[PDB]
Amino acid sequence: KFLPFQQFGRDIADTTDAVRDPQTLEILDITPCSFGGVSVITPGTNTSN
Amino acid sequence: LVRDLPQGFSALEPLVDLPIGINITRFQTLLALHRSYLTPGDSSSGWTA
Ligand SMILES: *[C@@H]1O[C@H](CO)[C@@H](O)[C@H](O)[C@H]1NC(C)=O
Repeated sequence: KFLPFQQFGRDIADTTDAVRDPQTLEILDITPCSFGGVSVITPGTNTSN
Repeated sequence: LVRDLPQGFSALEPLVDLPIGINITRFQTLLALHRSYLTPGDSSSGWTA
């Protein structure tokens, strides 16, 4: 649970990690976006594309 | 506890916010005196709290 009268949150970074709406009395936990990158594995330009 | 001043640890949380442009340097608590209907032989009056 959060504070009785708290509004937002945060995490290790400056990013927030909480939201409150007593109407829904909701509590959540936040994480960074999935995130992704690409790496290419090529035998060689002169061997095969 | 035995002593009014504590030794444990405890934080605080926000309560309210009243906006007014009035300087504050000294305050005064208010005391309410309950009316006492003493008998004639009591010979007591003047203050009660
Ligand atoms: C790749 O292999 C072929 C085969 O002998 C060679 O002629 C060529 O010099 C090699 N390198 C490139 C960039 O084609």
